[PDB]
Amino acid sequence: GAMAPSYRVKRMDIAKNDEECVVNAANPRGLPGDGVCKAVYKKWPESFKNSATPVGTAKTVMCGTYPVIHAVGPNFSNYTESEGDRELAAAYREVAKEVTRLGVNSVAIPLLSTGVYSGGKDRLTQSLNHLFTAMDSTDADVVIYCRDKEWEKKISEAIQMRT
Ligand SMILES: [Cl-]
Ligand SMILES: [Cl-]
Ligand SMILES: [Cl-]
Repeated sequence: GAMAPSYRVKRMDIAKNDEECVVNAANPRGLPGDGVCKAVYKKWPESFKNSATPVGTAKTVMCGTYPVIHAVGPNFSNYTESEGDRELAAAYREVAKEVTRLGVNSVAIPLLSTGVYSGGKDRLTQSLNHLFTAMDSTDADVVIYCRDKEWEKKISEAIQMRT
């Protein structure tokens, strides 16, 4: 475990993370995809061997000894708000199980279902609150990765609000 488990946020490419493992914002088919998923495919292509997994699940594949946790959030274009919210919560619960199983002291994580799976909505708060619900009982240092300067400010504020 980390000595004083923390949340932090950085605005940069998660493929350049300084943590002991990464969470990919994966598609269910283990395809290279776009956005975070394509950055992850470029950096750790070996981790896409048998990475396909259903919505609401996470599947870990090792790139060398570096764990890539493929977490499949719902595409809100296809899911109802209600069913999508349930699957987005479930994906983060499976990430916390994997992070625990791996014994890592730190994890790099993106906000699931906030990009091309958002169904054109702002889901910062929805996705971040499900991340916290899952990860709060883990003792890994969590580093959240984002690309937008105003998202960076809002995530940092939400972390600081809990102290
Ligand atoms: Cl960058
Ligand atoms: Cl997304
Ligand atoms: Cl972002």
